Amino acid sequence: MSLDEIEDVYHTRPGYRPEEYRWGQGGAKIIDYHIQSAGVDFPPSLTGNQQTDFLMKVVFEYDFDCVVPGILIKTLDGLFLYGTNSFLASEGRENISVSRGDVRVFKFSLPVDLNSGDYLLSFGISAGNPQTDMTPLDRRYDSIILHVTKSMDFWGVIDLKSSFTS
Amino acid sequence: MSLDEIEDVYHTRPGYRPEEYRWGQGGAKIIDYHIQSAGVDFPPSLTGNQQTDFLMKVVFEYDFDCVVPGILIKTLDGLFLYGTNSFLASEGRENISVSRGDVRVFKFSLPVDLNSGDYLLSFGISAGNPQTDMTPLDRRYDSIILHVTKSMDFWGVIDLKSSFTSY
Ligand SMILES: [Cl-]
Ligand SMILES: [Cl-]
Ligand SMILES: [Cl-]
Ligand code: NA
Ligand code: NA
Ligand code: NA
Ligand code: NA
Ligand code: NA
Repeated sequence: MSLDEIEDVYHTRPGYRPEEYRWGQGGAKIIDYHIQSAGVDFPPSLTGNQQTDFLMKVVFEYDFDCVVPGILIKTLDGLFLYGTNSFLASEGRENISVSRGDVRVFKFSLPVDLNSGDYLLSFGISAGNPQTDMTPLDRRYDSIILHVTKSMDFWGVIDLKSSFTS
Repeated sequence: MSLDEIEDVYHTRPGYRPEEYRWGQGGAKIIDYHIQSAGVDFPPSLTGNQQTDFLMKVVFEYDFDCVVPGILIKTLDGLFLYGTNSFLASEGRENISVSRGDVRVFKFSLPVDLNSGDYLLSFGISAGNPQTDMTPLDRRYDSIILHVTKSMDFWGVIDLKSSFTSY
């Protein structure tokens, strides 16, 4: 993805769902995304035991002292499996600040240790100030379909990777 | 857990559920269990993301060439979160034979990568060829309640442990 482009091309990417429910109060726009794993841009399926990167590109229309990107994964039938954001997932505790006109890319990296099936991915962006509050600016809910093909043998929705000893 | 004791004391342990559904063909009995995490025996809850040991003790009434212990973890509303057995968890490494009268302990160790809340654990013992022909011997289904604690919950039920960076 290019930081010098601000066109909303999100809808053009592999896995995009026209069934997305987009909402938000405005002031920033999630204008693109990228998914990659094991050297492949937009792999047709994801799998466990390797990293996948989930990238979102945002253009900000105002200065904000604090911006918080987030991700959500649901089952195809709508069960919330896993959601996180920069406040929960970052090692550091510093606010991400932006200036009017800034274009930023946010990257969530995780091993997709889910059982085989289809899952729904969402990206969101919130912003605000410590002395006021945080507000959802753009939320692209259930906007990307993920096909998972497991690479380990396990049962249930998540591979907890147990060891075994006798 | 003592290998020289064969009394079925499973029902006396912390977290045991009288609501268990125990089933099986017989030939072995899961007679005890133990849970430990960070060196603490039977902690009142499991910390999210922390390695926890789940141990089961079995007495075998017959010789078996290939015994296969297993576990299941589910939510209260029946969502199947994770299951495995000795064969799957070890990627085919483990093959366990026993003689009549033997008492064995089996341990599954895993990071409890779950959100705060209550979960249902099962311990089972089966025998045979795991892929194609396995006889369930004693299956203690939804027999233990687990409590998971965290400081800050994420959204949902399973922790995929994402990292984060910005550009
Ligand atoms: Cl192992
Ligand atoms: Cl191994
Ligand atoms: Cl069972
Ligand atoms: Na709306
Ligand atoms: Na979603
Ligand atoms: Na596993
Ligand atoms: Na029965
Ligand atoms: Na997490």
